[PDB]
Amino acid sequence: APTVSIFPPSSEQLTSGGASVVCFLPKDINVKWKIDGSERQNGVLNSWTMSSTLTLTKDEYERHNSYTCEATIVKSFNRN
Amino acid sequence: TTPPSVYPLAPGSAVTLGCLVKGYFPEPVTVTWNSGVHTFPAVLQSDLYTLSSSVTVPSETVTCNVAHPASSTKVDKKIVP
Repeated sequence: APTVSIFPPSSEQLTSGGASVVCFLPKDINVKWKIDGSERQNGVLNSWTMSSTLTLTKDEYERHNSYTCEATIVKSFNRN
Repeated sequence: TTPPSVYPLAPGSAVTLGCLVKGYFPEPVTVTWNSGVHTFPAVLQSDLYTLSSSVTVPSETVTCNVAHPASSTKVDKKIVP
């Protein structure tokens, strides 16, 4: 049972114009990203030792309210 | 060569912490927490490496210490609520 944790972009990064959302997660696992409920596939980069990172421009991040990390449990956060 | 930008990873006001190391080149990078945990392998995009590292444990303090030998650069980002 993986312990999932999701993180919003830091103010420091946002100041530079970028927006990365980080998610920390038997090896077999599948991570799904959701922005306001619908699946997002472009801009995702994964790493296994699991960690999933969704990078977007600040403008895009600012376009939505909810970011969800969905494993194979659901964890998320609303910008507002 | 390019030193990395280190970004704090704190929960979204709603315990695991972490740090995000974006756009450095080349490898490797050393990551420790308050010099005494999961450091994921880097990914290479656009000729820059990105990596992340978490730690499970505001009263007490936590600070990730990231070092990038190549550019003789250090960074120690405290994680704030």
